[PDB]
Amino acid sequence: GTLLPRLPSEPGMTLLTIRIEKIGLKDAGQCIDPYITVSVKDLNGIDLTPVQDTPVASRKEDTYVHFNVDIELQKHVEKLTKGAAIFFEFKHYKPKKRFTSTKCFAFMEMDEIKPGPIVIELYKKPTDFKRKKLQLLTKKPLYLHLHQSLHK
Repeated sequence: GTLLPRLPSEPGMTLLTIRIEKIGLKDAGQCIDPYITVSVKDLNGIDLTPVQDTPVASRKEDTYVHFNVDIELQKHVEKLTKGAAIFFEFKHYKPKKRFTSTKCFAFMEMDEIKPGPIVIELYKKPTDFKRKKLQLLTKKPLYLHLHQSLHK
């Protein structure tokens, strides 16, 4: 885990916290030491904030990996450029090849930042930070489950 503390609050500014609940994957339970990397890129796909990594998942299940962890957005909402997008990359350890690979990614755009649950689809690695070319990981209803919290 490389998760950061909530940023210092500001008058009239909003902070966003994103509880990552779970992610569906037809081979969910088979992934070893799985976690997620959360970043925020501009339209050009460049980091607008420091990248964070969630600790390895609490519970796996045949078709679901449970996290139930909170992510603090490292920049106030009304300070993110219009083209920003928040990326979630599912990473796991490949037993034989002995390394960590990014299996898929899900992303949400500025205009999708609102309180309440939100389910995002999953796209095939390699992650496209400009999100211009996408291959759906599975038409199956196995998604990424998040809940968003907007402060002040």
